Amino acid sequence: LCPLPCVCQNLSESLSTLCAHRGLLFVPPNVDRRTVELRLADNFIQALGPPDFRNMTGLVDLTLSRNAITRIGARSFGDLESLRSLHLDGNRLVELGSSSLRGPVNLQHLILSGNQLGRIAPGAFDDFLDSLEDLDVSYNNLRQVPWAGIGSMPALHTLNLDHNLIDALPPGVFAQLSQLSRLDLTSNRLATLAPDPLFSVLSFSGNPLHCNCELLWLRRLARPDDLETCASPPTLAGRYFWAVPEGEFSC
Amino acid sequence: LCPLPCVCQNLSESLSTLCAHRGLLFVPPNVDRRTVELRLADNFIQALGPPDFRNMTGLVDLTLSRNAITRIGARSFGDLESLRSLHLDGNRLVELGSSSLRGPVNLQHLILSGNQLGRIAPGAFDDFLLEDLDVSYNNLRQVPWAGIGSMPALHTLNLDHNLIDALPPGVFAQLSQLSRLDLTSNRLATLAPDPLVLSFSGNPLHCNCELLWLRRLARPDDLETCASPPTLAGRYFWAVPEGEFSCEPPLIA
Ligand SMILES: *[C@@H]1O[C@H](CO)[C@@H](O)[C@H](O)[C@H]1NC(C)=O
Repeated sequence: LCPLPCVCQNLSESLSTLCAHRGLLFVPPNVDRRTVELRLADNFIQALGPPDFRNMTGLVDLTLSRNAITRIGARSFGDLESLRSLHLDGNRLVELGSSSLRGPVNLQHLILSGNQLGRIAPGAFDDFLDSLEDLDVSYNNLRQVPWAGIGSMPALHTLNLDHNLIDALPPGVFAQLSQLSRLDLTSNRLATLAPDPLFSVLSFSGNPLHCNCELLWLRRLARPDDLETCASPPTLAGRYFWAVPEGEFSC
Repeated sequence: LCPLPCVCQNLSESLSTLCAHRGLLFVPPNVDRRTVELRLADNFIQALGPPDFRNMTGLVDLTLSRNAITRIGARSFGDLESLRSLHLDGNRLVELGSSSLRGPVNLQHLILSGNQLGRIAPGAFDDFLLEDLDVSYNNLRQVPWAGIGSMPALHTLNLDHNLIDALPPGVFAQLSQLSRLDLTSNRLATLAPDPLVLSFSGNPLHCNCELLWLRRLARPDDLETCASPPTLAGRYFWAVPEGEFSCEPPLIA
């Protein structure tokens, strides 16, 4: 029912197995399959596979933050049909495959920040497309985000793409995102941007902005100074984006 | 001389140029060369080169924490002779070269944690052979032991949260002042008893006769776990009785 290092709190017909900061080397196999909240954060589990979370139908909240997971097997979360939140932050993941995130069909929160993700498959989020309300891919090495998947989530209200290496933002990626309230693009490799609407919150500070005529539409907006800086042309290098007059954006 | 976004505090002939959280894309070139404390943390500077810190003789404290440094040029800190502390944590450094950490001759503290360091040159630290060396939270499989073993003043070595699988027999031999050694969350399966505070939790310990010496020590339970043999897998290292650490001769040359 409860693994030796773990503590189980039985709420009104609801199981919560807490194994946080207990020095685990791998997910314990003696966890009850009736558990709803599985907390495995601050451990040292390096590998996830199919038998770790097999037959767990009613698992709602699974947190695996600040671990040492370098590899996630094909269909590790395959039986997690009720999974509404999945935390995989502060890990060593480099590539996310199509089979890795298969399973949580009603997933609403996906935290994948603080890893070393360089490539994510285009069909990785295909099983949790409609449901996904929050997508966090902060602090990774991402050059290209899977825009086809991220653009097919009608319920997404938060997308954290900050602290990555994204050099291009296409024009069809912002289309069809009605509930999008937050889009963080801080600390990336973006030099140019294309006129995008729905300006209610977009952050783009710490980007190598090319302050010329192509970036004059953005300079005309009523937005706060988030300390955005010009990296090129050399005359504008070092100067704040919101402090340089509109007449100095020449070609 | 003070750069437009930076604030300079002159406290009794002590220049403190603070540029933290200013959204800088690169180290400003209008910084006074007489500065002693240069704070450039929480900035978005991605590249360091030799003209960024040239002619700064009296620079003692240089902090570049939580930035986006992916590359450090050859002899970037070349003229920082007085540099006693260098913070380069929370960055994107993957490989440290021999010429990269050249310059600070009297360096006493070196923080290189939170990066993605996979390889470090053997002669990178050859200029300051240091009191504190931090290489935590990186992807290090092998650290420069020949360099780390040639620092007679080293009192702290943080190797935790890396991928170190082996610890050589004669490295800490020349380390007399070593008081702290963090080895938490690594790939270490076996340890050798070579003394003269050590943490080793979160390692894939092979709990047999080879680690029985460690089990006999009067140490607190830092939640160390056995990964092998299969009978001891999952159980705590400090909870398994000493009689259960059995083995067969290793038969090696
Ligand atoms: C200001 O700093 C300079 C050295 O850069 C020093 O000569 C001067 O005395 C300092 N001013 C005060 C009031 O301490």
